[PDB]
Amino acid sequence: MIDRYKHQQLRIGLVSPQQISAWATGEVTKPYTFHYKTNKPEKDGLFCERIFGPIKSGICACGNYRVIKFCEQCGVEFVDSRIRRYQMGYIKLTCPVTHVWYLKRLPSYIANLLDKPLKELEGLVYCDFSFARPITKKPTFLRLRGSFEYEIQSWKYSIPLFFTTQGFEIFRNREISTGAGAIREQLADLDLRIIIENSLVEWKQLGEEDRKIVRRKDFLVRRMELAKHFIRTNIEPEWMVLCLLPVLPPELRPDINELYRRVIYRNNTLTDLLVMCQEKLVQEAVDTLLDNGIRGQPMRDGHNKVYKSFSDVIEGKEGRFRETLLGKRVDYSGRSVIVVGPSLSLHRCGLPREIAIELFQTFVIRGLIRQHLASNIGVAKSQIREKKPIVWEILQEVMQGHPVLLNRAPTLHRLGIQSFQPILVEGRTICLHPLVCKGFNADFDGDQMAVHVPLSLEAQAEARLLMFSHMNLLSPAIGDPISVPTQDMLIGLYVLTSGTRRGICANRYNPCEPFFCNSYDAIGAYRQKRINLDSPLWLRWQLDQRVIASKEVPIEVHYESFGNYHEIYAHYLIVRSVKKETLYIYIRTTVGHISFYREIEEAIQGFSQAC
Amino acid sequence: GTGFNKGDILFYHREFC
Amino acid sequence: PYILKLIHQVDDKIHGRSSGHYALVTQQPLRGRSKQGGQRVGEMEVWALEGFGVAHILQEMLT
RNA sequence: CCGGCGCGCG
Ligand SMILES: [Mg+2]
Repeated sequence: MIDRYKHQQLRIGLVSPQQISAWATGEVTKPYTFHYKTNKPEKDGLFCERIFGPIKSGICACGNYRVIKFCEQCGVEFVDSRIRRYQMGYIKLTCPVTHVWYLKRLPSYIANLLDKPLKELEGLVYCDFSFARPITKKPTFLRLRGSFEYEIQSWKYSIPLFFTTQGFEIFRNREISTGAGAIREQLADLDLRIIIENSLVEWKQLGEEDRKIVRRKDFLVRRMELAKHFIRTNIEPEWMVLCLLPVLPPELRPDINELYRRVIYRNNTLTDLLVMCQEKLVQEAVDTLLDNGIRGQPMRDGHNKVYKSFSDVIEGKEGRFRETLLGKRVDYSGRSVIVVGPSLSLHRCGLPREIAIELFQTFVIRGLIRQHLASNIGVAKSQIREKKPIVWEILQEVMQGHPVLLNRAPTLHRLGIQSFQPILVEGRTICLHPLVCKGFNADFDGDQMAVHVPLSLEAQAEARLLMFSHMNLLSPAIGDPISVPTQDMLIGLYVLTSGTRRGICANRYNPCEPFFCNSYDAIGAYRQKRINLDSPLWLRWQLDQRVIASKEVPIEVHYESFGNYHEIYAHYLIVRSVKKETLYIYIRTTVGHISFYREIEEAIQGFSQAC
Repeated sequence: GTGFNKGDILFYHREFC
Repeated sequence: PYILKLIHQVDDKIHGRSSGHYALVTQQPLRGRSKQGGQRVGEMEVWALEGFGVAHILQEMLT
C-alpha cells in the first residue's frame, strides 16, 4: 500500500524590520487609547481606527457607513471588525533596542556570537559605557580596544574640537559607540565563516595541550554550532536587536496597553531631544513589555504589583499553550448530579429534560420545522421556550440513535469518558448505570458529570462504534475486566452461591432431601416456600458431568448382585450397570447454584434467540 | 485512530422508417 | 436517627448549553453556570479521546 | 467577559 502522504509544516523564525513593516502596512505614534469624554479611538493611538481597522464594522471614525474601501477624511477602511483581531501595527524606535530574550537569558546568544563576557555587554547596554572599534568593514585610525568604562578625555573635547561637528559625527559611529546600536553594528558586520574557522582552530589548540580548560571548549563548540545555523537559514544575527516594535491588535488587548504607552511615552520623548538616560529608559520599557522578571527586580506598577509581559502570558500553566490551546470549553455541553439507575441497560444513560432540550436544541428545531409545526426558526425557538407538550415528543424522537459522551472530572484513563444512548428521565439528575461506576471512579455521594453531543456524522459514528461501554469491557492497563459486579451485587451472588450448612452445622447429632426431575421444579418449589435458598436437594442431571468438584473417588459404592451399582461422591450420585449402558446422574446442590447457572444460561440463550 | 493515514451519437441518427 | 438536609442539591447544579456568548479574546464559550457557559475539555480529557482514537470527536471540541 | 484575594465541593 502507498501511504496517503501529507506534508504539512510550521516554522518559527526571528523576524526582520522589513517584515514588521509589511505586517503593519500603519505606525502607532501617540500613547492615547481613547477619548476621555466620547470614548472614541484616538487617532494615531494604541486603538487608532485608521491603523487597525473599523470598530462597528462598516463605519468610519467620522460616522459614515457603507455596505460590507478607504475613507477620505479619516482614512478608515470599509471592512469587518474582524481585522481588528489580526491587523498589527509598529512603533518606530528612534534608537535600536536589543531583544531581552537574546541578551539577558542564560547563556546569552549575543554574548556568545560576539564572544564577550555577559557583564561587558550588560554594562554597554545599561550603564554609560562606550565600545571601541564597533565595526571592521570600515577603516579606522585609532588604537582604542575593548570597552573603556571611563570616557576618553581627548575624545570628549580635543578630537571633536579639531574635527569640528558635521564630519566628526559622520565618521563618529565607526570607532566609538555605545548601547544597543553598537551591538547591532557588531552583529551586522560579523563574518560567520571566519567565526567558525577561528572557533575550530582555537578548539584544536586547546585540545592538543581540568574544569575551565573544558568549559572554554564547550563555549567554542557552542559558538561554531550557533554560527553554522545562521549560514544555512535566512535569519540575520542583527535581528536580535530591534529597530521596530510590532504592536498587538487592539481586540486582543481590550496592562499590556500600559506597557505600550510607556514605550511611546519614552520614545517620543527621545525624538524630541534629537540623552543617554532616555535611550536606556526606552530599552527598559521594551524589556518590561517583552519579558519582565529576568533583570532581577521586575518593574511594578503604582500598586506595587509586577507587570505581566508577553512571555508571562505565553508561558506557565495558565499561559496560552497550556490553558487556551491544549484544552477548550465547548458548546452543546451540560452538567448535573449523577444518581444510580439499576434498571438501565449497560449502553444507556438518563438525561434531564432541561439538559437534553438545551443540548439537542437545534435538532428539536429541525424536528419542529420538518413536520410543519413551526413556521420558521424564531417561532420554533419561542415554542421551545414555552415548554409546549409537543416539544418533548420531538426531543424524544430526535434523541433516539444519537449518542452522548459522559465524563467525570478527574479523567485518569480513557474510560473516564464513555458514550451512552440517552433517554429522557424525570427530575434534574443524570441516571448512570451501576456497572460503569468503577471505570469513572464514581460514587453517588455528590459527584457530577459533563455531557457532550457529537454533531457531525463522523463524530456520531466514532462515539457509537468506539466509545460505547459494551465494547470496552477490558481495561487497557493489564487487560482485566472493568465492568465486574461489585459490593451489593457481589454480596448477593456470594449469598446465592453459598451452599448448604454441612457437618456439625447441619445436624446436632452424628447421623449414625427432595428429588427434583428438573431445575424448574426446584425453582417452583422454592417459589411456593417448600424449600429454602440453601436447603440441600438432589437434581436429576441429563447432560454431561460438568460440575466443578474435588477430584476424589466415590465415598461409598453400593454394588447390587443384579449388576447395578451406585457411586456416591461428595456432591453427586451416579447410577451405573453392567448389563446396560445406562448412566444416571443426580447433583446434590441448592436453589442458589441452580439459579445462578440458569441466570447465565438463560442470558446466553436469550441473546442468541434475539439475533 | 480514525485520522491515521489521512482518514451524443446514436441520437438524431435513428432509423427514419 | 437524626438526618440533616444539606445545601448541596440539584436546582443549583444542573446546567445545560447549546450555544451563546463567547469570550472577547479567546472567543471560546464562557465559564460558569451563572454565565450560561460551557464545559471545559481539558488536556486529560483530550488524552482519553486520543486513547480511543476518536479523531473526529476531538476536532469538533477543538474547532 | 480582566486579574488578584478569601471560602468551599467532588
Ligand atoms: Mg463521590
